[PDB]
Amino acid sequence: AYIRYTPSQQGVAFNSGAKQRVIRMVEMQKDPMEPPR
Amino acid sequence: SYQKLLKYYVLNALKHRPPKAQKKRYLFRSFKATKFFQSTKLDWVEVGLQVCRQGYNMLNLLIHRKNLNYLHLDYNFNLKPVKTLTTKERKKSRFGNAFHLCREVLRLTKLVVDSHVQYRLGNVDAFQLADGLQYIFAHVGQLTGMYRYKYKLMRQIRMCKDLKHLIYYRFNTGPVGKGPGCGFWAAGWRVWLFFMRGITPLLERWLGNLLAR
Amino acid sequence: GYYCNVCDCVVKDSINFLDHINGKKHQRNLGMSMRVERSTLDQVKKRFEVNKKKME
Amino acid sequence: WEDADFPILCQTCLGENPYIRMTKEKYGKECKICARPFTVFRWCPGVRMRFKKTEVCQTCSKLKNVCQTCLLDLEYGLPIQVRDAGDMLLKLARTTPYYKRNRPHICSFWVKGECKRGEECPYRHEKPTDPDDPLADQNIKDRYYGINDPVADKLLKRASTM
Amino acid sequence: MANRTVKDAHSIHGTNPQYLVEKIIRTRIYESKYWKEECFGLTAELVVDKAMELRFVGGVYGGNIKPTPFLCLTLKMLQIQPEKDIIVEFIKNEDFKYVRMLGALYMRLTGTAIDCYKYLEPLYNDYRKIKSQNRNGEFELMHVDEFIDELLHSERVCDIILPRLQKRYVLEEAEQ
RNA sequence: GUGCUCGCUUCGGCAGCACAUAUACUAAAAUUGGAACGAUACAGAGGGCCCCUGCGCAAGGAUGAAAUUCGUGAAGCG
RNA sequence: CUCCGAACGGUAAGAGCCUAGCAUGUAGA
Ligand SMILES: O=P(O)(O)O[C@H]1[C@H](OP(=O)(O)O)[C@H](OP(=O)(O)O)[C@H](OP(=O)(O)O)[C@@H](OP(=O)(O)O)[C@H]1OP(=O)(O)O
Repeated sequence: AYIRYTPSQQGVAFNSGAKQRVIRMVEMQKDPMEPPR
Repeated sequence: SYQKLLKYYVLNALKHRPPKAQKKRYLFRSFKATKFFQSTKLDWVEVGLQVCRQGYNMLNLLIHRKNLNYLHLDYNFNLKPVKTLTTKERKKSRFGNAFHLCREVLRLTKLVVDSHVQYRLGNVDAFQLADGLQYIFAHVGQLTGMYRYKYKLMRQIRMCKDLKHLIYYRFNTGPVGKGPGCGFWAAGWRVWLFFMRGITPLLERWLGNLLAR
Repeated sequence: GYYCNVCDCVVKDSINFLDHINGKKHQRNLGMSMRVERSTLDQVKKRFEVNKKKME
Repeated sequence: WEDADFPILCQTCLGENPYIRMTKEKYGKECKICARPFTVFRWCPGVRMRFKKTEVCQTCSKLKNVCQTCLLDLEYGLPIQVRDAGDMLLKLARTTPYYKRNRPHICSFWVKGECKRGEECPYRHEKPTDPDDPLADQNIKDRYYGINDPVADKLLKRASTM
Repeated sequence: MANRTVKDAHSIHGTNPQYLVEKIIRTRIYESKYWKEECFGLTAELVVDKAMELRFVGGVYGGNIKPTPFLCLTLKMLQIQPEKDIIVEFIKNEDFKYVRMLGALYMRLTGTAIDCYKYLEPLYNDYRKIKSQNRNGEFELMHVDEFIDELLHSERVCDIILPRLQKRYVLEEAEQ
């Protein structure tokens, strides 16, 4: 006014060794010159 | 004039309660920490012309987005028409609230910057420069379009009026008694600096409210 | 007043009709006439030939 | 109006790399098919991939059983039209999902003729596939709903030829 | 359509490709009798034909701002944005006068100050007459020196505002 | 790229050591389609929601969507 | 005896014809 996620969907041979697929999650910088989009 | 100056001084003396609060809130210190700001060293006249061009391009794109191809800001921050539209266009150009005041402020800023650009570009370059700044603050009293958006401005303009006779009757004494004394902006520019520092947040709020729409 | 047979429209003011065929979407549909700048030699032939036709 | 924690993504949309790097953005980009603010996060599926993002929002995709950025499926890998009209899907699907989706789309400066970036084009230097087949012409909203797919009829007739 | 040049134009650094003239004056240039004809397209060649057939050199006339065909043709060539070779060809033409006048005026509006002195200086020798339209409609015959002098030294010799050429002393101290 | 091995060993080289460890709304691009209360011709006025000007949830203008009598069923009492 | 103000409360509403500065950058085969 990191994350570890087991892909329980498809893991057989996608991504050879589709073991648990860890990732990195950052946030993107918001410039303070942008009106309401 | 002396009475008005003493009046402002005393009324400032009363409303002076010890300021201690806000936990040291700073601006333009977190902006430099993000990737949306970069520091450099550039001459003052260059920064002034840059700010003037940036403000003009910001207002021009506001007018462009607003689907008004029949108006033009004229590069001296004086909004001028094109074809005299009067079917329903004149009802779509009744700003009067913040566009007016932002226009006045940027007109004053670009005018000071142009007065200083003429110096480096071959103006009189003598005391004439200070005389120019003096009569520029005088015209900000009168010539500028400040009156409309806010009327309380007249108060400080009255100071800028009274303050005038604080200098000329101390400057135009002795041999120099008639001609236009150039004087200083030691008190005028001071007043307008305190003024703009005080009204930064109002225009921040108004720009936010208007950009929301 | 003025009459456009391509659009079959009646143009009233002379200026109103002048500002249709020059910009008509239907007339433009009869061919894109975006004029590209000719070569530097192309602008010389028009200058030379006119010097020999108008004057001479 | 719609924040989350982790995206409901595919197994091919994530990429052929066990460690990728996401970048959450609270309230970005306005969901394609319901027009609602949601939480856009992009990543790089692999080396020389397309820097894939997130289109279709959490409730948009969770309700209709579909991934947040390709609208195929989390369970099978078929479109949302084949998996509705049509079981047959299990022999129709595929394992080892081709990474021909995660690749850069065609450099238009090359199609015009002067791609100035040379060998350094981060886009892709192939010939623009001919326009004529309706697999040049699908969109998002007709895809996401069952109504009118260019793909789903062409794969649904693969289901009764042979 | 009078928005873009053809499809892409090297924007003059001053204001914009088409906006080197004031917005009011260009907006007036469009809606006009002389614009209604010849606006169908004029890329490189027909411009020469339209230029040699207009023996006026002026800007605005009448209470209602009425553009001369000289001024409207300057704006038309400005929208066309011809290459520098064609402009040097117009600047080198001695037979047709007002063509050379337009070439000089355009090279002044769009061009480098070094190039301005390099191409407009040798146009400071012709002692011939040139007709012009005053603001009240009445014409006047002046010298070509007056034109190029107001163009290179003075500001707004016509209705157009000039893009602030340097003083010649700075360039004489730094360059040729 | 930079500094060093009492290195193979010259001041040509080879081998090793150490510092430096992942940017990129990727593309200068590619098509796709739209709107003035704008001039011009014509006659010349009997409760809230959707918009616009707008800084104030200041202010100012507009088209579009209540009760009587009788029969029946059930609970419960002598 | 030099202190000088701006916006709204304002331009009837209309059927036929016509012209245009602006905007997306993607999913997928
Ligand atoms: O005419 P006066 O009542 O005697 O006062 C004038 C007048 O100041 P004010 O009208 O505001 O009181 C001038 O300003 P202008 O309004 O005429 O522009 C000012 O000159 P500055 O603009 O430089 O301030 C200066 O007059 P001068 O030109 O002689 O310096 C001044 O006082 P004096 O006339 O007594 O000097």
